[PDB]
Amino acid sequence: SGAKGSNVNVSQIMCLLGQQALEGRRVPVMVSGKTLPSFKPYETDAMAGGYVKGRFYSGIKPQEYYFHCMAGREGLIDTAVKTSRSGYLQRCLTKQLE
Amino acid sequence: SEIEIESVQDQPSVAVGSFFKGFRAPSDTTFDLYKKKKSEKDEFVLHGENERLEYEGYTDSSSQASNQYVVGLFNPEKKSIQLYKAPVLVSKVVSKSSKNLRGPKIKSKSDT
Amino acid sequence: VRKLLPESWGFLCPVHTPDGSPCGLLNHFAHKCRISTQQSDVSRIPSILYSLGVAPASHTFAAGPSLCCVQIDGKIIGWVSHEQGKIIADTLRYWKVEGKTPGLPIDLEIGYVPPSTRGQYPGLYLFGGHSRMLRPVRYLPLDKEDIVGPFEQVYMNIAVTPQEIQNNVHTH
Amino acid sequence: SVVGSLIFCLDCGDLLENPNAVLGSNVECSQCKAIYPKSQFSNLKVVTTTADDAFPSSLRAKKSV
Amino acid sequence: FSIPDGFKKCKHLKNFPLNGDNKKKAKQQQVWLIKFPSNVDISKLKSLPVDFESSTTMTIDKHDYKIMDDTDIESSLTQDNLSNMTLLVPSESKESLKIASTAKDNAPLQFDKVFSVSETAKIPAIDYSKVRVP
Amino acid sequence: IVMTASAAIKTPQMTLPIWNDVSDEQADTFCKSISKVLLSEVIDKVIVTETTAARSYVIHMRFFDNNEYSEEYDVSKEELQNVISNQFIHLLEAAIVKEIKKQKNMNKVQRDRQSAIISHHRFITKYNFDDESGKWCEFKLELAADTEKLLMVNIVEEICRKSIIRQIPHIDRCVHPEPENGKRVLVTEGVNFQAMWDQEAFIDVDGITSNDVAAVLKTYGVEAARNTIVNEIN
Amino acid sequence: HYGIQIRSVRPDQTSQTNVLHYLNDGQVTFRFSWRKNEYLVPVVMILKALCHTSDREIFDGIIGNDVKDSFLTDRLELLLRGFKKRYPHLQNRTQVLQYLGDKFRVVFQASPDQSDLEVGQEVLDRIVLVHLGKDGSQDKFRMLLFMIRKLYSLVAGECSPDNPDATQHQE
RNA sequence: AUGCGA
Ligand SMILES: [Zn+2]
Repeated sequence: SGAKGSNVNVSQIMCLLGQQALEGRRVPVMVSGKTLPSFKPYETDAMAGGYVKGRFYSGIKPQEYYFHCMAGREGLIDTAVKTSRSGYLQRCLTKQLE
Repeated sequence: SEIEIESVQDQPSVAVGSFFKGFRAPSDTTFDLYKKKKSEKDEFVLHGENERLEYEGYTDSSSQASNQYVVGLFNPEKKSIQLYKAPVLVSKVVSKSSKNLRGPKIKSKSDT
Repeated sequence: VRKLLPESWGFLCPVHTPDGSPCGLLNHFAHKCRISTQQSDVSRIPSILYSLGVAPASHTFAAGPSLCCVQIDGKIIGWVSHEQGKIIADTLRYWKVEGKTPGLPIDLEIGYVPPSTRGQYPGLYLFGGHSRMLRPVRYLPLDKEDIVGPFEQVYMNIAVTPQEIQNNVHTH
Repeated sequence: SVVGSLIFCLDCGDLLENPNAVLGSNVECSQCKAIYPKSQFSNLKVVTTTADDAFPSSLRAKKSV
Repeated sequence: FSIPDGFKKCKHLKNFPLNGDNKKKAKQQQVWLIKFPSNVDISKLKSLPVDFESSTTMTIDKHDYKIMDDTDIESSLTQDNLSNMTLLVPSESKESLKIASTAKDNAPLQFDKVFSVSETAKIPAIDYSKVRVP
Repeated sequence: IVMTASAAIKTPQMTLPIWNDVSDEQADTFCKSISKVLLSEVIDKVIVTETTAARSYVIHMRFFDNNEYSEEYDVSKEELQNVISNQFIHLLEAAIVKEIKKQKNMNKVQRDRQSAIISHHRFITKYNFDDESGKWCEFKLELAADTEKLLMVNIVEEICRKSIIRQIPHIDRCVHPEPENGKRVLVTEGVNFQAMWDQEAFIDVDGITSNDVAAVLKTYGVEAARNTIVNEIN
Repeated sequence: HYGIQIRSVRPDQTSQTNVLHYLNDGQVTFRFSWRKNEYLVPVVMILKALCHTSDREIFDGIIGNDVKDSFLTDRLELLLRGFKKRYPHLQNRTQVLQYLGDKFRVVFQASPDQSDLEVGQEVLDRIVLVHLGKDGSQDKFRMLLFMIRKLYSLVAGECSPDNPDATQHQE
């Protein structure tokens, strides 16, 4: 109905979170070539890239909780800075066209 | 296939000296050896002089205490080593020109 | 600076972070994290290293990314092969978990840096000094607790649970 | 001693003044008195090269397959 | 000079039989430099597994050792005089050391073989079947 | 756009409509044919042997194969001759002059070229070129003791990326994006209308468009920049 | 852009940040801070200041067995020869110390009491790698050479630079 | 400003 939510949320509870991304791309990797202590250098597993197969209904493995924390934070960061760069967007031309 | 040990020399005879890459010294340069009998162990210091410079070397006691150097001479035909305990001495060379200095200041006062 | 890095695993909390300006700035320690407040027995570590085959820097006379530099608290003590880098790191961890070498405090962090194409400059940087952040993990070969810091962690394979311990990979 | 394009004082180890800035042969040491170009010279040459980094290109990638 | 009162004059040196079995480039003799932890008493040895080339493991009272052998540092087929690891040879208790040579060529020589005793350690393997219980 | 009206877009682009008759292969030829080509882009290796009793710099630049850069940049070894002998050398030799200021086989026709370039350039002494392909260009440079020391490799690096085999001013690369929901076009990453004016036989010039407001204002005038603003923001 | 940063902290936990800079000219300059104002010195001066040594000992200290780095051979020749250019008169370490004492005597507040040798040496002892402590001057020499080698390895790009903001590199 | 609600 679109009361709240999207089919994305329904899949995130009932299916999977999937691949987390940052700034437009996959999980950060250490200079050693490891994306988490638990991963051997260059682990080619999708999970090692951040693809979360676990879902909120059945939980997520800890490596995936560590990645979903990345996505949730960097989202909240962008959320807190976009509004600071949008005030100047409003005022800069609002003075002009007033 | 293992090499046998023929003889060991345990008393001071041979020494080892660290220098700059290129060290050659006069055809006659002489090396003054010194000895320390610390408690029960010996620490060694070398000192020599030449016509212009003077070379002085000493042992790194904390690496000396944790590692000990041995040198041997092997003959393949006699299969035999003459073992020699040798101190490694880190040598530096100062010259007579390296012994000149200025006043303790440049003679300044307030205004300067 | 605010980006949560994977290095923080075990040291900073992935969820304890305020929301607003401080987000990412006000980190929070893990509930199992400890901070070194002293330094110890660093004086005896050179002796054991010398026993292990580290050439003393006066004698080594070599330097480069081509060789492993063993340093203790920022006191450069020697150079060895990178292979000896790994041998020292692992045998060091064995003598760390052992109890017969009192010149070797449990809380020493064994920074091994393997040789790597355009990687971090190699070396074996040990640290025992103050302010190290330290966290326990279980060392499997001696089945006993071992203290690891964030520097050495970078190159360490720590399984998150016993069933995911990968053969020849996870050491803790 | 001469190494590469460096020439060190053989007696003292000082990187003595370049045979190019000498009128005699023996580059004399500023710490020692040794002769030099009086004694020849370390036909100073170096095979210097590019780091294989200055020149990114698809063709560099064509060197990779 | 004879500084740091903590020092003594020398009184005892030993002649080096450099040429009692030398022949110019004919005797393949060697001089070695070996590093020994202070913990071992070298003089109480009897043979030396340096011939193992690489597998120079050695076991002295159940203590495990490895003798790292290097052909570089001095026997390098690459550079002229890579070593300041100077050999200083005496003659008599009343004479000062001399720079090694094999004739009077002002020639610093090199160590044919350099060895290093490193104390080995068990570092036992992980019992995977016991640890990775699900 | 709105806040700074910056005359320097970060990614200034010019869209080029290609005639219905323009084949996809012709279009790919044009995409390669317009993109800038630096001398660096063809360079494989540069060896500088500084031997000091003039100061000798034997610079041997062993390039790729003639066919390699001929198939990446559609250029010849002769064009390499002209660029090196006229541009590259002149700029490198001038940069060497700048560094000094900071301090203070072999045929007759080839011999005539080498002598002529010496006659055109004050520092150069020899010239050996791989005339069989262009695989390398070696030239000996001799300098007085008074020249002291420079990092010639670094000088070379800087000069390689400042020499162009082919450069359309301000224009870097022409790409072949997939045509979609509209005419086939090629999007270049640079803006130079005047140069496409020569390409009229492939581009209905009346249909060139760009993200660069200022360039439109200078060329196509105030109303076109106006329409570009409303389109770009849209 | 390249540079090395070591944060030397004395036993008492007081800190002193020391930076090495690679100039485009091959010159390396050392940054430090005194009376919380910053001061720059050529590194070859602090080297000749730590221990009496030969030029071959410093050269051997940096490149060593690495005799094949034409890149490093030439940059390091620029460094040492360049020092020989600037200071032909600093012939021995003591004189160098006199130069440092003379140039910092106004600010190290040691005057009417200390000689330029004392002021200079006290500066070394109070600034350069204080984590190594007093009389670590051969050891401080070795460490400073290690930083020069790491700096040139960074310059070539044979090693990555680290991230100050990684928890990995922090206390 | 430190921290914080939104
Ligand atoms: Zn000299």
